[PDB]
Amino acid sequence: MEELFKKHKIVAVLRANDAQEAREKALAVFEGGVHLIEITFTVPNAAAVILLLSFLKEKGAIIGAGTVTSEEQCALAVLSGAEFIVSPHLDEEISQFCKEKGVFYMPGVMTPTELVKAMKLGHTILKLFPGEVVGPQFVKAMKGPFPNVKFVPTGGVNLDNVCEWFKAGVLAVGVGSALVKGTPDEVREKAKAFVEKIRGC
Amino acid sequence: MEELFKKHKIVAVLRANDAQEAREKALAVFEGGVHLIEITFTVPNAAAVILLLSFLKEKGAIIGAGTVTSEEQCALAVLSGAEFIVSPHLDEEISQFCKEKGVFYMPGVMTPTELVKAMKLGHTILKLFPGEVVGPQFVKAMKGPFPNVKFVPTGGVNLDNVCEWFKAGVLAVGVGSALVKGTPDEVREKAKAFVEKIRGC
Amino acid sequence: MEELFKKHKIVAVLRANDAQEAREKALAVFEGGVHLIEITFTVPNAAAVILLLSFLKEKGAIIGAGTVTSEEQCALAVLSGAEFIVSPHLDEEISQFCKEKGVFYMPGVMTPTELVKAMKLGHTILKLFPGEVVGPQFVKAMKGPFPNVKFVPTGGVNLDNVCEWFKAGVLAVGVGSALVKGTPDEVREKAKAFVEKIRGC
Amino acid sequence: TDELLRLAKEQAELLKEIKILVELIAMLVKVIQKDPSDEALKALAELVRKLKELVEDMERSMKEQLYIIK
Amino acid sequence: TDELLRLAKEQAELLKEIKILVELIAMLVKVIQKDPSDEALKALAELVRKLKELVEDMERSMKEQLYIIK
Amino acid sequence: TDELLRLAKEQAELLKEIKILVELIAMLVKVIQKDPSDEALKALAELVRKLKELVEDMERSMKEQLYIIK
Amino acid sequence: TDELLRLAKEQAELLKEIKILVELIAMLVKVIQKDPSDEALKALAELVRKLKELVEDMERSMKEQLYIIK
Amino acid sequence: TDELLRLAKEQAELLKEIKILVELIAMLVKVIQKDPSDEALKALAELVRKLKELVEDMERSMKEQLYIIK
Amino acid sequence: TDELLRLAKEQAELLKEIKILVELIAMLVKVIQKDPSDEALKALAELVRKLKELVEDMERSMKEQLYIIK
Ligand code: NA
Ligand code: NA
Ligand code: NA
Repeated sequence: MEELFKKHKIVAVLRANDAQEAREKALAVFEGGVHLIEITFTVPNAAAVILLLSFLKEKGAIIGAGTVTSEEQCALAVLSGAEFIVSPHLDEEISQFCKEKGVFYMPGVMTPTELVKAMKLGHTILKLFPGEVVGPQFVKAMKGPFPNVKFVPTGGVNLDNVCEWFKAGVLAVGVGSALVKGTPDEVREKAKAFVEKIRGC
Repeated sequence: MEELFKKHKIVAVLRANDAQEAREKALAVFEGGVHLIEITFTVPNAAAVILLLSFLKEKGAIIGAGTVTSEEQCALAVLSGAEFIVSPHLDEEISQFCKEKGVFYMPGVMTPTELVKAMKLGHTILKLFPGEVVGPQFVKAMKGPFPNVKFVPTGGVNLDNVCEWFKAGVLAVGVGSALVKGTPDEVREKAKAFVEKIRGC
Repeated sequence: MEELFKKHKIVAVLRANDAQEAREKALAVFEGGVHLIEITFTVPNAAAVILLLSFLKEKGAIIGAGTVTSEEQCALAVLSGAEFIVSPHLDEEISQFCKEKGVFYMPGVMTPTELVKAMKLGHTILKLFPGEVVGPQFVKAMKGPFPNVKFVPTGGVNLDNVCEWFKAGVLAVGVGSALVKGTPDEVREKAKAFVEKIRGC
Repeated sequence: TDELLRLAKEQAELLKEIKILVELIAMLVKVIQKDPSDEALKALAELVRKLKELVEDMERSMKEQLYIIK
Repeated sequence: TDELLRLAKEQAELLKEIKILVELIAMLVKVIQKDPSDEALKALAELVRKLKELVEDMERSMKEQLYIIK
Repeated sequence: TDELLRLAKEQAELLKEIKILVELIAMLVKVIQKDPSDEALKALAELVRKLKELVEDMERSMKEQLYIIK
Repeated sequence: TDELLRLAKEQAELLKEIKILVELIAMLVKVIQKDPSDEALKALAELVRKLKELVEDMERSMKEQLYIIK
Repeated sequence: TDELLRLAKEQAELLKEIKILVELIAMLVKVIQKDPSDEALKALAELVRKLKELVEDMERSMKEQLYIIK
Repeated sequence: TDELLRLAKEQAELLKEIKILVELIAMLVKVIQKDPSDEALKALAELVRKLKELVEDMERSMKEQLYIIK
């Protein structure tokens, strides 16, 4: 919900070619200070990865499912034990059959028409994707007409431009290729770099 | 309407923290030479502000309502005497039910699909929001497939980049923070500067 | 038809103020080596041009219709002999009525929401319009969550930035004003230059 | 049976008008509480007069529908 | 039909209440015009809040009336 | 009454085809006016032949529907 | 229903008109092929225009007939 | 026949739950094939136990439907 | 109704098959927990694949039954 994003301020987006890389990198990301982790459903056997990370869930991590583009993928992800669902788009059925589940759903918008359609469905925290196409100026420009909406930008977030996103006023940032690429021990250092940089913006 | 935007070539979008500052700044903008003003429905008691600025209408001002995201807000704004309605998004029901009243509605688009939907709903003058995200490149690129559509850009219009927007071929520009912030006499000076610049280029 | 885009890798989007100029430039760009050509339905009497360009069809050209915003225009263009249909937007009715016709339809998207809506209708090759507003960063960002989608960017493709678009991983490029402006002998040289550079990098 | 739905639609129209006008009157009272003026009070008087006219119209329509249901 | 006439009864009661309240509001606005006061504006605000509640009651009763006719 | 309705469906299909083809013929005629050519005239003749065929199809369907309707 | 048979009669009239006009257009196209002329092309344009008008009339008649049947 | 449709709805609910759980079990089996582990087998046992419970619920609902349909 | 009860028979047969297969899968999982092996995991994979096929068959039959009862 609001407070986990507001407190941790960083979400790792896991892309992986297989499930063992995904599990090793989820562990390495959690060992750098990032307590919000997202397993995308482009990873093969991703609900299995979410199921077999409950020990981290007991240590303090929050695991969620990304790249959800179906109502059956949301059922599979909530069964496996995901605490939040994320989409790169907005879907009215994945949202109306998730409101009833009681699960946190964070859809993705790029234009203010999609923003208003998501607000009409009850969504106050939105995913800004792709964030490098629109930039922090989109977030600053949405302040006026839509003052209650919070954004989690995903796409093209680096160490150099992560302070600009928080100056613009985002809730958290979803970081991908700048965290989870490389060997599972380089990721452990990238996570620490990001976590300390975000606390010095 | 088409003729007023074509003639005056600048609309003052007005956001304020209370209603008295809104009325003061609307008066100052009208003194500066801007005859088209919009009161955003984000200013507290904005229909009251629209109602209490009727004295300017005899002087020659055109007053309208912005940030209208409901049909009840359109009703409330037409009651107090708004000449035109503006929206940061395209809403089909607002168009359906504002076409039956005969009120001028200017929706906001950002992509060609929203543009074609607005055209199918009957809209030839569109609002381009956020203008700073798409640039005058968007307006130049839309001339080919859609020659008849004219744009009013809103979002990051400055004294520097207004001549660019007018070379690209826009009817008018909606100027916000660059125009209406500061004390009510700096606002008058800014309005004078903007009118002089727009008539220069 | 995906094989033809993958083979020729360039589509000449042709806008003209006349039908004779359209036919002249279509022949001139076919002489330069461009086998894929599109006649925009903004050129006066465009179905007639598509019908009369069959002599080029027997030589190995592929002629199609662009800027289609209606189902009647799709019917007229398929009657006149068009091989493919293109739109700057996405329309569900045109798609579902062109699917039964067995004709190739390439809608245009700008946002991941429109992209997922087009994919749910079965479209795997999409047109990215306007390509100069989003850039090749949009394609690199879409790779991750949507690995099976190919883009044909249209808008602002020059000699300089075409290798950038191809490194980003586009299937083909649609070239307009950079290719078809000038006399019917400048167009031939421009087409030669484009084809040579595309096969170069 | 069709006059009945005609009067129901008439009443729904009138009630939407009345609710919008009450919203505007409330906003104008909040504005006057902070900056008092004579033009604001004249505008408030005009709004209250319109509200009285709307209430009378609603009351006529409701009595006609009550007669029809009788 | 008995449900329907009971709803008509409820609506007529609410409409008489609303008419009385609008009359009082008009009188208070005249009094404020001739002699301005702040407690008068607070009482006007209270009366407008009452009017909003009464309009809401009328509207949520008319939905039921229409649904039963529908 | 079902055969009648499918006959109406078929006639509507034919009518849309005829409307589209007449639009194409008008465009081609204007193009020929501006810059004449012989291949354009051959294409125009082919389109008119198609139009005659579609009109014959329409009439042989309308005779059946008039036979059934009585 | 005699409305429906009247609509069938009007459709038959329009279809005979369209058939005659298409035949004349075919003849004019052959004459233009054999010996081109510009006044012949202006007459062809006029014939195609009135053909468009007749097609529109047939369309607006068949819409009413389909309305009444379904 | 409505007490039949409420059961025909509860059964579709149960069947969708069963189809999701079977897909999860298949994925987990693939993951175990690639890299065998003990906690994975404990989780697989838990999932199979849940599947057995769901099948019993399905059969209870379908026997109730069979007793009503009789 | 014989359509309906034949579909009910189909569904009951399928449910017996599914329950037997789930019990065998549970037994094989326990055997793998005490002594793991690769042939055991390939047999488990094949059993889960057959279970998916059976669930799909059951789903079709149930949706056809629901279509008929509608
Ligand atoms: Na769900
Ligand atoms: Na309105
Ligand atoms: Na078509």
